[PDB]
Amino acid sequence: QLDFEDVWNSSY
Amino acid sequence: SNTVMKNCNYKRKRRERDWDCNTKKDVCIPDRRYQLCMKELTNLVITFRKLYLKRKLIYDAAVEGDLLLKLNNYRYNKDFCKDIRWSLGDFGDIIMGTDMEGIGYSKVVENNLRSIFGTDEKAQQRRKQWWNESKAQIWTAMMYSVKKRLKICKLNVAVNIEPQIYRWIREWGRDYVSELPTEVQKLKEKCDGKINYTDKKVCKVPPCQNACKSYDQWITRKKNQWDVLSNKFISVKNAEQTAGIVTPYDILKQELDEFNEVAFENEINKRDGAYIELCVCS
Repeated sequence: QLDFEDVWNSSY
Repeated sequence: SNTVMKNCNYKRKRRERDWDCNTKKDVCIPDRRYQLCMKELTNLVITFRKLYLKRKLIYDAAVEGDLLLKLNNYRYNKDFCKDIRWSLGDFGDIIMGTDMEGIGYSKVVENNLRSIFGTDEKAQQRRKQWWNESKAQIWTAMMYSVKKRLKICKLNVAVNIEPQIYRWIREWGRDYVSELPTEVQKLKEKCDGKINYTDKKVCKVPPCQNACKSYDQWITRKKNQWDVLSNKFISVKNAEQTAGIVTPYDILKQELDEFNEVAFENEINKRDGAYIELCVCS
């Protein structure tokens, strides 16, 4: 249920 | 791990399943490790292959982090920060190829990683390098839900690299310390005091006898787990330097608040005062 794009951009 | 989807959807409750020392004889595996979310790492078929790996790892890590937060009832506290640390560490060993579980889908992931970084005698160095470059971002990904969804965890401590056996001993110690008072409480409730002017209850009272048997079984598992883990530590240490840590006990002393080596060994060997008082007729 996690949005990959938001996760990717949040991880940096 | 013998499952791939389910463990990326929910986690068994804490200490629902004890450490497993039977699957691989020379190590004990915690249930958290068995359930580590690796769905994306599993189902994936140069500088770009590494990039695709990064995306998959980021996503598995964010899900793992979220599920660990949920396992902790969404409490943002020490238990959560430690779990994040343990799972991050395991991801690291998986990437580096120094993970000790090696069961089921973990073998598929290792094959995938060998397909990526190759298998020559400098591959291991490259994998360690890639991990060191990526680990901070992987930790950050695990904290995604805490940042975005939730309404004190320290990166530096989390990303600092140590052998898996060190970390598992820390996690084991914290489990032990949580379990002991609970198991003792169950004992006292049934076995405290005497059944007559002279005999402890355990001498004649079946509920107390059952309670001592259950405690015996629990403490026997703890002893076995410490035995296996502490010896894995020694064999790993002999085959590999960490300032401040010489013996497996040093890990417990540094991880735990109030550890005492003699008392601990008394406990796991059923010669501590409390156990004798409650469970030894004469």
